[PDB]
Amino acid sequence: HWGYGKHNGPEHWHKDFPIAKGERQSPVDIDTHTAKYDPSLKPLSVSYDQATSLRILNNGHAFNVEFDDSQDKAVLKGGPLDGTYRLIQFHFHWGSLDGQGSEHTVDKKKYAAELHLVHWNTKYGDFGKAVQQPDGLAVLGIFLKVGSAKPGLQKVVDVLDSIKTKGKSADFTNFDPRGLLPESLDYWTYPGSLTTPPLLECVTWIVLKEPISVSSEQVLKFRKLNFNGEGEPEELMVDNWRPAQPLKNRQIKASFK
Ligand SMILES: NS(=O)(=O)c1c(F)c(F)c(S(=O)(=O)CCO)c(NC2CCCCCCC2)c1F
Ligand SMILES: [Zn+2]
Repeated sequence: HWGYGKHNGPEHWHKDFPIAKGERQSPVDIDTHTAKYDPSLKPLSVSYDQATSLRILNNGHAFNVEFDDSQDKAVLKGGPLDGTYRLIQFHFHWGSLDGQGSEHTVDKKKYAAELHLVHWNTKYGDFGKAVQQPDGLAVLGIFLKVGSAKPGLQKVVDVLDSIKTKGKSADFTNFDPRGLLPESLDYWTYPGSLTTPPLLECVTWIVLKEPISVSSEQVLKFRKLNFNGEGEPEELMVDNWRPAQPLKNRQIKASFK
């Protein structure tokens, strides 16, 4: 039932998911002059050399590129995190126009899209157990702006017309997610939640400062995707982002400056 339209969008989620109005909801605006540099943050460690992608899936909300997480191959560690988090999937949120689409904002600036690389805390044994825990997930968020093409994204863009509609999937092996990272790993971090229902408060957010650039043609192909299933009226998959939520009793920490 939930979605992104007038009738079922973010303003409505709280009726099914009361936690929508809870104390640690995501996304948030990152006020760069209030975030404080934290010298105790350990360097971040993104180890994706052994990452094994399997499949790409249009889930009716976004598209997910899924990884094999049945052993410790592609992990995120360090930074604010204790222990080892395993990459399970990534997806994006994007807009109908280049001036909107990201979930986090930076001094109220919206980017054209935001990539979320989702990882679960291996001390909880499976991701379904991890989402029930306040430190169960670590999501690495990366902003996209429109400018020069991102070569490492083109394999994703290419396969999208084979998963145009809700519930379609395609084989998607040997994709290397290192090709989606910016040069710097400087980041902001704060405790928050999944940004779609069920809005669980189980996420350590790590949001990179440096956006990646993608081309206008690349982002245009995201906007050709459909929210609907095959044989249903076409509703373009655009604007699948939740707006910034209240920061409440949280501090956003910077890894830099
Ligand atoms: N935008 S996000 O990174 O916070 C997000 C959600 F908001 C979210 F609700 C989900 S979901 O699976 O709970 C509902 C449909 O996507 C996922 N998916 C991943 C994280 C949640 C469970 C851990 C396994 C990987 C799926 C998810 F990645
Ligand atoms: Zn997301």
